Amino acid sequence: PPECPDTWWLCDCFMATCKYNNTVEIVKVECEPPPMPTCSNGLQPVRVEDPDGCCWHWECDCYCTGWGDPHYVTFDGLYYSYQGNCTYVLVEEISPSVDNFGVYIDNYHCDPNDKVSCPRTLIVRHETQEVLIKTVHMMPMQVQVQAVALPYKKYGLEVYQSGINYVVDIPELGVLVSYNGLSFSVRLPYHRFGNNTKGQCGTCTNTTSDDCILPSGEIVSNCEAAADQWLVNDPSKPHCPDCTPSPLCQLIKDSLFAQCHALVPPQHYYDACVFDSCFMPGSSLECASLQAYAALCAQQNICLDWRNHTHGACLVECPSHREYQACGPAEEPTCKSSSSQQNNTVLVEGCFCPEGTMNYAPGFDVCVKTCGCVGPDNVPREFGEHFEFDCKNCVCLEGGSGIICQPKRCSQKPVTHCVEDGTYLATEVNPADTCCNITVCKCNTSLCKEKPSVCPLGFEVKSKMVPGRCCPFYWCESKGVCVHGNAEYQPGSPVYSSKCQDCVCTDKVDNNTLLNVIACTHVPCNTSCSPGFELMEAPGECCKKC
Amino acid sequence: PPECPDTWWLCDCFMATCKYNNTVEIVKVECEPPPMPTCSNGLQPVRVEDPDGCCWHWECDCYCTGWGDPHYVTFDGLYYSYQGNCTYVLVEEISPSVDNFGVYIDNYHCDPNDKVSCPRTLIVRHETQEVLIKTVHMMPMQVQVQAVALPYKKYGLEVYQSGINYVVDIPELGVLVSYNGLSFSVRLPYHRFGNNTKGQCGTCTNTTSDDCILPSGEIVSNCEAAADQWLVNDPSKPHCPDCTPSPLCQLIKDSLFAQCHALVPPQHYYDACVFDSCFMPGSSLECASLQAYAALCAQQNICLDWRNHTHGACLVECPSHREYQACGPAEEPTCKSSSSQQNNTVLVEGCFCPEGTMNYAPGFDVCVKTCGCVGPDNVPREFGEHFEFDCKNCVCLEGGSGIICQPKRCSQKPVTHCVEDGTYLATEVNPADTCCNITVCKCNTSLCKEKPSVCPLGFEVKSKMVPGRCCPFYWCESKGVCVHGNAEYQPGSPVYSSKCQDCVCTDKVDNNTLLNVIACTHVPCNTSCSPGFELMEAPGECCKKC
Ligand SMILES: *[C@@H]1O[C@H](CO[C@@H]2O[C@@H](C)[C@@H](O)[C@@H](O)[C@@H]2O)[C@@H](O[C@@H]2O[C@H](CO)[C@@H](O[C@@H]3O[C@H](CO[C@H]4O[C@H](CO)[C@@H](O)[C@H](O)[C@@H]4O[C@@H]4O[C@H](CO)[C@@H](O[C@@H]5O[C@H](CO)[C@H](O)[C@H](O)[C@H]5O)[C@H](O)[C@H]4NC(C)=O)[C@@H](O)[C@H](O[C@H]4O[C@H](CO)[C@@H](O)[C@H](O)[C@@H]4O[C@@H]4O[C@H](CO)[C@@H](O[C@@H]5O[C@H](CO)[C@H](O)[C@H](O)[C@H]5O)[C@H](O)[C@H]4NC(C)=O)[C@@H]3O)[C@H](O)[C@H]2NC(C)=O)[C@H](O)[C@H]1NC(C)=O
Ligand SMILES: *[C@@H]1O[C@H](CO[C@@H]2O[C@@H](C)[C@@H](O)[C@@H](O)[C@@H]2O)[C@@H](O[C@@H]2O[C@H](CO)[C@@H](O[C@@H]3O[C@H](CO[C@H]4O[C@H](CO)[C@@H](O)[C@H](O)[C@@H]4O[C@@H]4O[C@H](CO)[C@@H](O[C@@H]5O[C@H](CO)[C@H](O)[C@H](O)[C@H]5O)[C@H](O)[C@H]4NC(C)=O)[C@@H](O)[C@H](O[C@H]4O[C@H](CO)[C@@H](O)[C@H](O)[C@@H]4O[C@@H]4O[C@H](CO)[C@@H](O[C@@H]5O[C@H](CO)[C@H](O)[C@H](O)[C@H]5O)[C@H](O)[C@H]4NC(C)=O)[C@@H]3O)[C@H](O)[C@H]2NC(C)=O)[C@H](O)[C@H]1NC(C)=O
Ligand SMILES: *[C@@H]1O[C@H](CO[C@@H]2O[C@@H](C)[C@@H](O)[C@@H](O)[C@@H]2O)[C@@H](O[C@@H]2O[C@H](CO)[C@@H](O[C@@H]3O[C@H](CO[C@H]4O[C@H](CO)[C@@H](O)[C@H](O)[C@@H]4O[C@@H]4O[C@H](CO)[C@@H](O[C@@H]5O[C@H](CO)[C@H](O)[C@H](O)[C@H]5O)[C@H](O)[C@H]4NC(C)=O)[C@@H](O)[C@H](O[C@H]4O[C@H](CO)[C@@H](O)[C@H](O)[C@@H]4O[C@@H]4O[C@H](CO)[C@@H](O[C@@H]5O[C@H](CO)[C@H](O)[C@H](O)[C@H]5O)[C@H](O)[C@H]4NC(C)=O)[C@@H]3O)[C@H](O)[C@H]2NC(C)=O)[C@H](O)[C@H]1NC(C)=O
Ligand SMILES: *[C@@H]1O[C@H](CO)[C@@H](O[C@@H]2O[C@H](CO)[C@@H](O[C@@H]3O[C@H](CO[C@H]4O[C@H](CO)[C@@H](O)[C@H](O)[C@@H]4O[C@@H]4O[C@H](CO)[C@@H](O[C@@H]5O[C@H](CO)[C@H](O)[C@H](O)[C@H]5O)[C@H](O)[C@H]4NC(C)=O)[C@@H](O)[C@H](O[C@H]4O[C@H](CO)[C@@H](O)[C@H](O)[C@@H]4O[C@@H]4O[C@H](CO)[C@@H](O[C@@H]5O[C@H](CO)[C@H](O)[C@H](O)[C@H]5O)[C@H](O)[C@H]4NC(C)=O)[C@@H]3O)[C@H](O)[C@H]2NC(C)=O)[C@H](O)[C@H]1NC(C)=O
Ligand SMILES: *[C@@H]1O[C@H](CO[C@@H]2O[C@@H](C)[C@@H](O)[C@@H](O)[C@@H]2O)[C@@H](O[C@@H]2O[C@H](CO)[C@@H](O[C@@H]3O[C@H](CO)[C@@H](O)[C@H](O)[C@@H]3O)[C@H](O)[C@H]2NC(C)=O)[C@H](O)[C@H]1NC(C)=O
Ligand SMILES: *[C@@H]1O[C@H](CO[C@@H]2O[C@@H](C)[C@@H](O)[C@@H](O)[C@@H]2O)[C@@H](O[C@@H]2O[C@H](CO)[C@@H](O[C@@H]3O[C@H](CO)[C@@H](O)[C@H](O)[C@@H]3O)[C@H](O)[C@H]2NC(C)=O)[C@H](O)[C@H]1NC(C)=O
Ligand SMILES: *[C@@H]1O[C@H](CO)[C@@H](O)[C@H](O)[C@H]1NC(C)=O
Ligand SMILES: *[C@@H]1O[C@H](CO)[C@@H](O)[C@H](O)[C@H]1NC(C)=O
Ligand SMILES: [Ca+2]
Ligand SMILES: [Ca+2]
Repeated sequence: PPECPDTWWLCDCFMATCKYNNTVEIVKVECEPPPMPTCSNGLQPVRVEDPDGCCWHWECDCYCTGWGDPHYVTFDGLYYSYQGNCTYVLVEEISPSVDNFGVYIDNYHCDPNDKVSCPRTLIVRHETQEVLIKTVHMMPMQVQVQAVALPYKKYGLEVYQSGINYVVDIPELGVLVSYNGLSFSVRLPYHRFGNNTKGQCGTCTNTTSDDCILPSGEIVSNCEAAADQWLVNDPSKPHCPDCTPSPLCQLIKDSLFAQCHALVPPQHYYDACVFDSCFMPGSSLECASLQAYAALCAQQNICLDWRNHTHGACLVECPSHREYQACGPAEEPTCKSSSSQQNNTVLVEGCFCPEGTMNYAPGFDVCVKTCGCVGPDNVPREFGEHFEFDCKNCVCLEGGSGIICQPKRCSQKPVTHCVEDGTYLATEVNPADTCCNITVCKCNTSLCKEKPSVCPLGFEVKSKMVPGRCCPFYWCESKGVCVHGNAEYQPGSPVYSSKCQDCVCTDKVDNNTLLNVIACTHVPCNTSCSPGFELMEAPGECCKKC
Repeated sequence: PPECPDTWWLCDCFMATCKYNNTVEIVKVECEPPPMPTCSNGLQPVRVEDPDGCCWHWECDCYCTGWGDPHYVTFDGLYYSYQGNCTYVLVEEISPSVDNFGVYIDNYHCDPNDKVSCPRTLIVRHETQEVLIKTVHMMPMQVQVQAVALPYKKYGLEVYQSGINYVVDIPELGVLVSYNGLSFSVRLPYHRFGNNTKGQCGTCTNTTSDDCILPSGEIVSNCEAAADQWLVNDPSKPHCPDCTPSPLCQLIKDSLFAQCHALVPPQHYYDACVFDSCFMPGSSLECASLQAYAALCAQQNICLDWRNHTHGACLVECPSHREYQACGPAEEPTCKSSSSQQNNTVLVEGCFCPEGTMNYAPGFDVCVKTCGCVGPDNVPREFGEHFEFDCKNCVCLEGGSGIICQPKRCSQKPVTHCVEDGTYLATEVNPADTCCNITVCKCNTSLCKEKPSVCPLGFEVKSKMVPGRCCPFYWCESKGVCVHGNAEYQPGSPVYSSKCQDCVCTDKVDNNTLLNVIACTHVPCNTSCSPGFELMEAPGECCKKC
């Protein structure tokens, strides 16, 4: 046919006006618009491709930032300071395109006035799920509808970490939210969200004039007052109502940030630093705006180290196994699956594993040189290594599931007999293996079956005492004295057996004699008298010289 | 330009002729060849697209199968039976396109005849890696260069399970190797491997005639004789040199397999079944060909349940928490990675978790209903559940890394020994606590001065003895039979304090006679002696009868 049998945008923008099916006037279409001048934000615009492959126009992203306690900068580079306590809406939608979508910021319900214990909580609602990021004295935690871990992904919503920031993103909508504990940033694409947002972050129109509107939809010159009207009522608390310039603030104007003076306007941050320093001196509150300026510069592909120059008073506090770096990868290379990924170009600050080692896997913190397995207890393991974890036999081997554990089945030789009286069979904690639980011939002294063996007065000590046996043996109660003197043999027993017996054995010490000194010196001898005749051996006679 | 400003193949499978730059002579080309009637395999050819998107030809995949001990069928539907005991090569490349690519079957080296646990062993060598798949009585094991786990993936080589088969594949080349313990299968694409393969599986030439070739490279008629010369050399074992047709084989021609009689040639398997039955009756060796026939039918998207009609003698044996299904998904759904639907749409046989439950994750075996966490000890866990795994406080919460564990931080008995002499601090692990040695007082009888109170006499027992303290309390060695007596108050000491006395001591107790049984008896008296008298009670005058 003279007109083409679809005269068409046939391919690769090869457009056409067909004279006939065979002979047509084909056309080719291409173009290139110059880089847009600016976006009332100083940030360089990006390239957005047409639906048609023919061309790409320049459009710049929507960026809202909030730092310090009161400091806000909207999507179009308008800056203002607002103070409040009740939770406030950050960004919402004018015409609902996504169900229950919104970003909110509770600034003081957690900590009113001074936010020293907890500065803010960030609420992100997307359809079914809501995420509340809150901070405490040492490290923030997040609650999803219940607490969760950091590397979270569910229903197109992802939460993770990057440098010193907690990032909540929706890839389908391209929404990025970064929380720091001292500031927050919201990043939105232009085409998806163009002139359809409202809240304290203003309207992403590329115009600074319409950057604040009331919920009704009016325009007010006093942009600070419009922020106070963006209050979200909730069940709890329904009764919502001379300066010497510190040199630190001078760091913005120094030559260190001279590279940042291009591609990023420094007027707002310097004024915020000066105001914070004059609010009260010597509180280390003026090195919070510097962090935001450095973060924005890094986002602008300009990485700088500045904290060195701050003479301390605010640094990073992360554990020993990590070292602080001003320029580092946004996504650290975990050993588990670094694989291949688009290396982005913006190096962010933070603290990472040392140069020699590297992180193990997402959700872990142990840095290792050559990674094998990591169990629930953070201890590095090598491939083909045998270690008794818990009460089991476990092995780290290459493949899936890592650790493989099997039961212990420890056994001991069962002995029931207990020979000594003290020995009594008792199963008890196996000392070597708390799990083996081996039984043992326990020892009770009370169960001593044999009894003390009484001995004669003569013996001294059975020596059985403290034998060290399960049953304590007993020493002999008797002792060495001339016991076997006479009759019932005891220590003196010098009964007068002789007609003139002396034998006064007084336990006189002698070999065997001590035990038995028969010191008998009878004197049965008879001595004459002047008239007592026949006195030789007469009854009861003793020597008598008379 | 009148000459086309590159008359050329226009993009999008179009073409052009050019006598004008815009007014050109446009063309477009395409086709639909009839499906190749057959491919000498009985298998339907697959659609292979050209480089450019213009046309799709019908080339049939290369499939090599071998079941039982001696049976083999080449890539082109040629069948032969070969018996051998040393390792043989299945497929290798005539022109080396991939470094160190090969498949080897080790037959009989591990089990010579009457396989005790390993019928054979597969060796798949690809570049730097080699994989050895071996079997034992109940589960196969794989060694990768040392042992590895089941879900293995490294350097473009992947090893996993599917139904009852172990699958080794290289996604870059499309090579598939399936092992079962009773058979094996090799699947190769045509374009990558055409007229470049050699070995026992033959030439994937699409002609049965050229399938068998000597290692030198000749053509011979008998495939079996050539197969014997495909032997590879290793340091190990370097010295390599009445039939009643059972109804089980008759199941092949039954109406159950009627769908398989088309689209799949059933002659070879039936002949193999008959020959195996004739080899020895009643040994359950004739239900291995049925398995391969059913597997090939299932590969053709035709699932059949047949083991129910075998009247036993060969079924599956997998643990109780899994039930056998003749038609199920090749890749079972696991909660960790539900991701997208499995469009495999071929229902391989095997055994899976029951319909109520679902498998937890790859590399795991526990079937669960609502998945939470699974630690090294295979126990299901719920979200927000607190347990005492190892000696730690651990929690299962949804997110990254699953289980979060922290130290027990066990408290201790604050005691200083104890005041009992003998006590020494033990700081021991109270059975009530676990992993918690706490200070405890350890009375030591060896470490006591029990101050034995030496009693002079008559004290039958001090009675300190054993009262419940570890100190060895003291009994008193003394006893009172004759505490009194001139002889140092010795017991049984009857001596005349006065020569005229008896003081009889029988050592008796009585009432205080235990202290003084001797008491005394007065012998003295004087009576009438010779006239003239004057005896005057002559001193020493004890009772006389003068
Ligand atoms: C950081 O920080 C720091 C501090 O400061 C602070 O901060 C800042 C930021 C600001 O703010 C301020 O203001 C504050 O205060 C700073 O500092 C600086 O540094 C630098 C560097 O370093 C320097 O310069 C240099 O240095 C060197 C050494 O270093 C050292 O020292 C220093 C001082 O001086 C310091 O600072 C540092 O830190 C260091 O320290 C050290 O450390 C070590 C360790 O590591 C140690 O060691 C130790 O000890 C012992 C000994 O050694 C043992 O044995 C061992 O070893 C260990 O243990 C040491 O001791 C320490 N030291 C000290 C003293 O401290 C030096 O040496 C030099 O000297 C030089 O000069 C001369 C003349 O010319 C010559 O003769 C010589 O030879 C030399 O040379 C040189 O070299 C160097 C090095 O390289 C250089 O430096 C550098 O370089 C580079 C290259 O590339 C670049 O250029 C840069 O820029 C630079 O700087 C130089 O330059 C050269 N020179 C020539 C021309 O030659 C010197 O001294 C400075 O001085 C400083 N200052 C201060 C103030 O201090 C920083 O800067 C920061 N950073 C950042 C990042 O920012
Ligand atoms: C040997 O070894 C051992 C150790 O070892 C262990 O154990 C064993 C069994 C096994 O198991 C193994 O294995 C292991 O390892 C030992 O044990 C120990 O001991 C200790 C010492 O002894 C103790 O502590 C303490 O003790 C005391 C005494 O003792 C006793 O007991 C025990 C237990 O507990 C035993 O064991 C022993 O043997 C003894 O026994 C007894 O004894 C008693 C005394 O003699 C007797 O009694 C008698 O009789 C009658 C009654 O019956 C009468 O009446 C009187 O009483 C007496 O005469 C008994 O009979 C027996 N039994 C048997 C069975 O034998 C104790 O006493 C103590 O306790 C107490 O105190 C406390 C304080 O605090 C309290 O609380 C409590 O309650 C009590 O009190 C009273 O007491 C009494 C007496 O005893 C009673 O009665 C009786 O008891 C018994 C016990 O057994 C039984 O029950 C009977 O039935 C009943 O009747 C009451 O009841 C009570 N109550 C009240 C009223 O209060 C403490 O106990 C420990 O404990 C132990 N442990 C164990 C576990 O056992 C052993 O000893 C050895 N042995 C030998 C011989 O050596
Ligand atoms: C209580 O307390 C007590 C005290 O008290 C006392 O005593 C008593 C009995 C009573 O009498 C009371 O009265 C008095 O007071 C105590 O005990 C003690 O202990 C301590 C500690 O242990 C000791 O120390 C030691 O020493 C030594 C010397 O000496 C010794 O020896 C001798 C002979 O020679 C003898 O005689 C003595 O006795 C002694 O012995 C001893 O003993 C103990 C007790 O028993 C013992 O302990 C214990 O034991 C048990 C059983 O029974 C078990 O065995 C346990 O385990 C243990 O612990 C000891 O052992 C023993 N020893 C001996 C020798 O015998 C020295 O020598 C020593 O040193 C050593 O040892 C140590 C540990 O112990 C160590 O550490 C060191 O190093 C050393 O080493 C040694 O070396 C030696 C030489 O060579 C040896 O020997 C020999 O060896 C061989 C091989 O080579 C073989 O075995 C043979 O058999 C052997 O003999 C050894 O063995 C080694 N050892 C080791 C392990 O190493 C120490 O220093 C003391 O002495 C004691 N004392 C007594 C007398 O006894 C307790 O203990 C307490 N507790 C409770 C019971 O409660
Ligand atoms: C792998 O193994 C498979 C199983 O063996 C095999 O599948 C089929 O195998 C059959 C048996 O081998 C095979 O049958 C053919 O038989 C021919 C001899 O008899 C035929 O020719 C005489 C006249 O010479 C004729 O009287 C008689 O009736 C037969 O007619 C033939 O019928 C064929 C089947 O319909 C037909 O092939 C079909 O062509 C279709 C075209 O749209 C379509 O592609 C179908 O898919 C295809 O099957 C064939 O064209 C026709 N011939 C004529 C002239 O009537 C053999 O000659 C023939 O071998 C040739 O074909 C196979 C592929 O089929 C080639 O591999 C092989 O190299 C031969 O190449 C052929 O060469 C002849 C001579 O030059 C060509 O004849 C010309 O045809 C022109 C029109 O197309 C024109 O008339 C010219 O004047 C003729 O000279 C012929 O076209 C060439 N074919 C091709 C495609 O190369 C074959 O053995 C059957 O064809 C096989 N079908 C397929 C594709 O599966 C499979 O082929 C094997 N594959 C490979 C890679 O080897
Ligand atoms: C990203 O991609 C690579 C670097 O790889 C990146 O960082 C790794 C640590 C991993 O995280 C990766 O997942 C991640 O993508 C770089 O692109 C270019 O790579 C080649 C090496 O393949 C560099 O060498 C160049 O090319 C050849 C050598 O292959 C030679 O001509 C020269 O050696 C030449 O230098 C190349 O330099 C590098 N690109 C640059 C900087 O020119 C790069 O870091 C980055 N590229 C992107 C994202 O475009
Ligand atoms: C034997 O002794 C017991 C007391 O127990 C003993 O006391 C010393 C002799 C010790 O050396 C040990 O041998 C032993 O511990 C007498 O039992 C009782 O004694 C008391 C005190 O004398 C009597 O009380 C008296 O009773 C009299 C009247 O009988 C009164 O006149 C006194 O004023 C006083 O109340 C008590 O009655 C008595 N009871 C008994 C059991 O008789 C025991 O009498 C005595 N027997 C002998 C052999 O004399
Ligand atoms: C294509 O165009 C030529 C020139 O007009 C004409 O002669 C021919 O018939 C056309 N063919 C078709 C299919 O329109
Ligand atoms: C170029 O295109 C025009 C319009 O179709 C045609 O008239 C002319 O002949 C073409 N050839 C030349 C001169 O490039
Ligand atoms: Ca605006
Ligand atoms: Ca062939």
